[PDB]
Amino acid sequence: EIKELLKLGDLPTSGQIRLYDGRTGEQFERPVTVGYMYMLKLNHLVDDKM
Amino acid sequence: QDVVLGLYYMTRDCVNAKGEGMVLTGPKEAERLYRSGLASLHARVKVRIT
Amino acid sequence: REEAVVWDILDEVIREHPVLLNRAPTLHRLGIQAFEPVLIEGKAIQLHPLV
Amino acid sequence: KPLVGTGMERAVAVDSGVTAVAKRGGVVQYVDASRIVIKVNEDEMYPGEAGIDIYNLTKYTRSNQNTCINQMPCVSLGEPVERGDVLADGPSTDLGELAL
Amino acid sequence: ARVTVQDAVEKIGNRFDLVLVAARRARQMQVGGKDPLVPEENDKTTVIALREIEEGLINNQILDVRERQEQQE
Amino acid sequence: EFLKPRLVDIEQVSSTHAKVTLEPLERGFGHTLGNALRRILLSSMPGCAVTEVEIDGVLHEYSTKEGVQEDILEILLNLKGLAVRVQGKDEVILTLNKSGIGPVTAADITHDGDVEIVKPQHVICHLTDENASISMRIKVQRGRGYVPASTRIHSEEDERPIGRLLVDACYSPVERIAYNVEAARVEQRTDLDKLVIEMETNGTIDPEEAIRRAATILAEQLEAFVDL
Amino acid sequence: SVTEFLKPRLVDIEQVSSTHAKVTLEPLERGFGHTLGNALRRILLSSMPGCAVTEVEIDGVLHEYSTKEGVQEDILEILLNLKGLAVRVQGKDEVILTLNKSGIGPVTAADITHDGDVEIVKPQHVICHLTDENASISMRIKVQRGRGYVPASTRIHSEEDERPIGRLLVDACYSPVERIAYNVEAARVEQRTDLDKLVIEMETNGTIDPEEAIRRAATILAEQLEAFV
Repeated sequence: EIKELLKLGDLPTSGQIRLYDGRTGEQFERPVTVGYMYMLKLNHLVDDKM
Repeated sequence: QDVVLGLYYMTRDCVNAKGEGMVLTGPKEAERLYRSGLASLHARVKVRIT
Repeated sequence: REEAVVWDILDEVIREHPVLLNRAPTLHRLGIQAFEPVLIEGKAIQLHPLV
Repeated sequence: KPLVGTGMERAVAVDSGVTAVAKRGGVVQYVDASRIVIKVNEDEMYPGEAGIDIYNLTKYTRSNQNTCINQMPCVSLGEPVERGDVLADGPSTDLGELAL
Repeated sequence: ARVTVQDAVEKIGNRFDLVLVAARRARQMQVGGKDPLVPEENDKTTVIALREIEEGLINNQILDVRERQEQQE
Repeated sequence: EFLKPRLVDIEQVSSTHAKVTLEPLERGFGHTLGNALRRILLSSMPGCAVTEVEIDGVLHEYSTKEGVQEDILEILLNLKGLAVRVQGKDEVILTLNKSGIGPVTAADITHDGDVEIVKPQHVICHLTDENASISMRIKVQRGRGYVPASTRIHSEEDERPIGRLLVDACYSPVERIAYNVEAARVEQRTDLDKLVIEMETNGTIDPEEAIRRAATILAEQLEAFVDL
Repeated sequence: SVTEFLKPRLVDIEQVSSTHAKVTLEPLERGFGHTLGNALRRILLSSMPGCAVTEVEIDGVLHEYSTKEGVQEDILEILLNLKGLAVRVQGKDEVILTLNKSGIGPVTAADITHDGDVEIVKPQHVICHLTDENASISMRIKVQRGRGYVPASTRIHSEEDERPIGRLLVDACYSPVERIAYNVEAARVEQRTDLDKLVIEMETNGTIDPEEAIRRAATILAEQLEAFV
């Protein structure tokens, strides 16, 4: 079902894209995984720990 | 972990990559070929090493 | 007040002065090592990856 | 909101209390970052005691872990609302979904 | 500049006598005058002690000798 | 004996983003200049983002001015995302005044000649009462990069009145850059390339002017390697 | 205050012997370390006008998988040794050279004919070793002025004719440089800290020293940009 949904979008089936390095501008070998992951902050903050 | 992966990837060999079996005159221009992008990072090659 | 002379003073009093880093459940005698400091922005101790 | 949830956000955020679940479905008369004033539909009202509903939101105040508990009106003026429905986003609620 | 003390240990076989000799010499430099015997690169007295040790021109023998000499003087 | 590129066109595909084109290039300078210009253009461009905001009847950036359906803080963010162009001075004080039910577009700001708003559909806040009114003074200035309020807040000791809310500056017009090198077309000769840049924008900076200022910056930097 | 950057103040030029130089610049604006490092790296390493050996034809060799007695090296090893040779050429565009020599003992670069304008940089170099009275070496080496790095990638069949048997090909390395590897390390001004410090480290085969190496690279790129500004 995920493959089918991606393919509804215009995105590659494997879910892996080619990416270009920001510094040297030359391609990466071996396409990598991108996507949107839902991330969280945690109340363990450096300025309350230091 | 990251470095051992980087090495295990940097020192290996697939069968038919770019620059297969062309002779090189030393580690310096080995690096120079890989950086210019005329030979995949790992294709087997005869080099003069000292 | 942190007037801008103390930072040069502090560089000179750090230059060659080891400090001991420790990690909480210390087990074997590598649980305490020394390092020379290098002043950083931010608020996190940076640690070489081979340690 | 989280792109990829498990549907339980609705129940959690509605029944956690942080939001202001409207009681008698009506038509929103007045929105304002402090309070929300709802007109009640007619057939959902008592003979006397007629009036209208008022929800006093709770603006920036203190939690027990020092994070800032807060509420924001999500419905815009002149808009139907039905019984058992959200009006105010609490802390970490997006349109009545648990968005941490 | 100093990173490893291995040469110092090579010229003082103990690696603890290293600590003792070096500290004694460093006090000589820091408390009572006695300019170093190596061109200091603004390294501190501690590194200068370990460095003179690496030059093989300080060890417990020389320290005892020169202390006795000056004290007679 | 190399060749030198030019600006063969500046295709304005929309109001925000365009597509400049360079031609011709040598084998390799495609990627070289492409990456160099991308990196410059993202880093260093003069913007005009808002810096200080002062609503008339608000003490600090956490209260709720009566009559408007958004916290002063959310109004303040919606300002932080404003897009405006100034020409003469390095700083200006725009003024907003509004009263009555209805939205508050950005176009309601007074339109001083040296200031050009660039998106009159941009919404700051919604008023939600007949006789409710807001009025604010918004200080907008030039800049470069990203400058948080926590830095400027230690940049001047002379007292600041209680009431000047400080937004974070975002002095940067470009938003997304990409480039493709592809097959060129020149006099009976292959092995020349064409670089195609593509730059999203707030709308403030012309594409040609952007690419030209980036080239200028990089030439100024290289004026130090060429001499040793 | 808006078009007013920093420019590298101190310029170390600390050099190991005569080709392994090491340059440090600081401070560069936050994020020019990599842009200049990469620009000069790619330019120096892919496009630098140079002069190098291209093809070689031995007197009595028809193919790589052959040999010639007296020579303790092989065809392959001498082809490497001739990659390593480093020639500079005056106003000649391309030029052929001859390398006749016999005698029991090594053959060095100085044994090459000099041919007027063409100049060698390491008369001390080594090509092959001979050990037999009657054995000799007779190759027609060929140098050409080029603009990059050219392997022998599929060229025995590229040319639309058959080149005569004996045309051994050599991977041409035109550009002078042999190694460039920038780095980036945090440098600080009396207030800021997030700045950059470039450390170029570079060797050249000998025809020209690191200085004119970097100067020419900067000049090439400066002209390509002179187009716009």
